[PDB]
Amino acid sequence: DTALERQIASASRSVEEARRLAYHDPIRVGALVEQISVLADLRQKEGDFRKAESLYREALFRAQELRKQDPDLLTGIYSLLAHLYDRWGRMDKAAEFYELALKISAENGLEESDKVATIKNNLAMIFKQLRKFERAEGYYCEALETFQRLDGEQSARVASVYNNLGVLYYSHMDVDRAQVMHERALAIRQNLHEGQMDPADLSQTFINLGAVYKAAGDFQKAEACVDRAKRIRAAMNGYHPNPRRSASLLIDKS
Repeated sequence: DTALERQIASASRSVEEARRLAYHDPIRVGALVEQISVLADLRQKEGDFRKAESLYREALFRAQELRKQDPDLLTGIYSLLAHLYDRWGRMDKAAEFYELALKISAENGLEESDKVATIKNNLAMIFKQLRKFERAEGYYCEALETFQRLDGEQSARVASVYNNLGVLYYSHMDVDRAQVMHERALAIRQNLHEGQMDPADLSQTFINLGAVYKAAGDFQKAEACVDRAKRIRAAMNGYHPNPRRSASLLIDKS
């Protein structure tokens, strides 16, 4: 009867439908993956990680059986398993599966793809957790260049990698390079207002700039940043005046 059980029933039917569809027409594998991602998400939320893993393995087996091999699809499926392992807390396995994704792409054309740049970013982050800074930096830079060539310099994805490098440099106390990265991220993030970027990312950049400036001994610019982040986080509640001529009806909240 619970909300999560309802979401699961719906997601299961939708997966079962995509399974049957791929029984009648074995080529429709991409759509099965999409439906699986939603159900796998829900299984993760309830902590059934083995069920989530089974779903992605099933997606993978279908992709592997295609008569025309689709490396891009396999790359994506491996990255979904990698992310699953990451949320599960199996950090080595997450790195291993992102690396498998990258190897499939490197062997076919897909070096400079959307998926690949994403994978390299996510893999770099796992390497940060593995405390392998040089490997993390390498992959972040590659993700950065690829997103630069794919999207403009002026894009959410470029600013995200800048941010991630910033935190990497900051965590290894390379304060100078952290600063450059977070400022480049700030520059981009200001120029992008609509639903192509939520304002909470902009607040993170100020927050991160704050810690960087404070580490640099510029406590002034530090507080200015921490202030502007607070202004942003406050401004996403929205002000709704209640103009009136008498008191509102009170609810006893005890």
